[PDB]
Amino acid sequence: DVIQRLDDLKVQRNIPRAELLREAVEQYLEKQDRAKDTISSALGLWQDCEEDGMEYQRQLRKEW
Amino acid sequence: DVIQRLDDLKVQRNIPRAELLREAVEQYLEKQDRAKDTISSALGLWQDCEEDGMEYQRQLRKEW
Amino acid sequence: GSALFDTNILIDLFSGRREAKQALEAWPPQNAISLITWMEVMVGAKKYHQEQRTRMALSTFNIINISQDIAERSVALRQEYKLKLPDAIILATAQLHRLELITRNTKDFAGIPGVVTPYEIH
Amino acid sequence: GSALFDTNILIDLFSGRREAKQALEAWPPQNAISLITWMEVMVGAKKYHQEQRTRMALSTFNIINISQDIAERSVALRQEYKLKLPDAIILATAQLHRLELITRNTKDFAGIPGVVTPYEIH
Repeated sequence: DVIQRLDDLKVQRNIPRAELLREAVEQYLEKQDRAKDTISSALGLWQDCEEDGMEYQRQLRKEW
Repeated sequence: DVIQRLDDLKVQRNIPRAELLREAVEQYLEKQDRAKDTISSALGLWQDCEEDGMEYQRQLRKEW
Repeated sequence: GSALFDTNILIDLFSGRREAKQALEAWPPQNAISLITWMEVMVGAKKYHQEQRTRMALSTFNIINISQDIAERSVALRQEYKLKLPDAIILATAQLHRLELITRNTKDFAGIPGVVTPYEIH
Repeated sequence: GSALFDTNILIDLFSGRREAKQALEAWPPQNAISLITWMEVMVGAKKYHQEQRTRMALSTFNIINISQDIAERSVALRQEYKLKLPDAIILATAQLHRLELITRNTKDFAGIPGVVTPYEIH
């Protein structure tokens, strides 16, 4: 039924279903790329932070 | 920019100022003792509770 | 002269302290509490099995949710005054809405503008 | 199929642990954090002076505010699993958005459905 929505999508678009997937697959992979980018620059973003995250957490749950 | 609301309430009502003032004062009083009722209703609701407020607060503050 | 009441005062009231009744009467309705306070009071409402009646009393308060710029102020207040995070959030809530913060906690809140200490434990 | 991430994993990420990097890449974007986590992380950013760029990394997440119905769930969850209030709020956020909860806290969260622990350290 993903195949049906694909070809009634295709009525509108005038494009082979394989470009509908190399649309679908593409955009998705680009979305994953963006995440990878953000996470990579965050690591490690705190220059001078040696703290363990779980230790950190336990402190602020008891709030310092 | 205050009482030139009220003297036009005189023409938007056709009732004296000395009336408009009473309704105001009486609605105020009415609002206050709905609170005095709520507050008096909530006093000792937890009866069987010997727990102090700060220590309670400091307890769940810390972690809980 | 609107009022935001800290958790310890509401707890005092439900526990039957007349000092809290006097604290809540000392300010014009409708008064306010943070969502943080609502939750911590409901913890006690459940333990003591007053849940429906407490929820009834609490709903007469303006109940202010924690949103992005209460959170914004909260982070800032926490460093300026060296505050515990929930303390900072309740203080941030008061500031943003221009409410007096009424709390029994002097240790943390003394020297902080817009905060009133109503009464004392022995 | 998305997850909500606890503060400890985000702290580990900014602190330079690949363990946290992999834990995040193990779930699809857009991921989510509680507004509580946002505050916890932004406190550390100040300490370490990255506050602007940390704010930009957090913005990629879905920052879920603390609502009245999240408050009601947290109250219940706190009693059920004997959770601290912030932990209950974060668990409540994940349940009401029907997200998996990713955390390194195995002490409090083990035996609770929908809670996954990606990695361990000393």
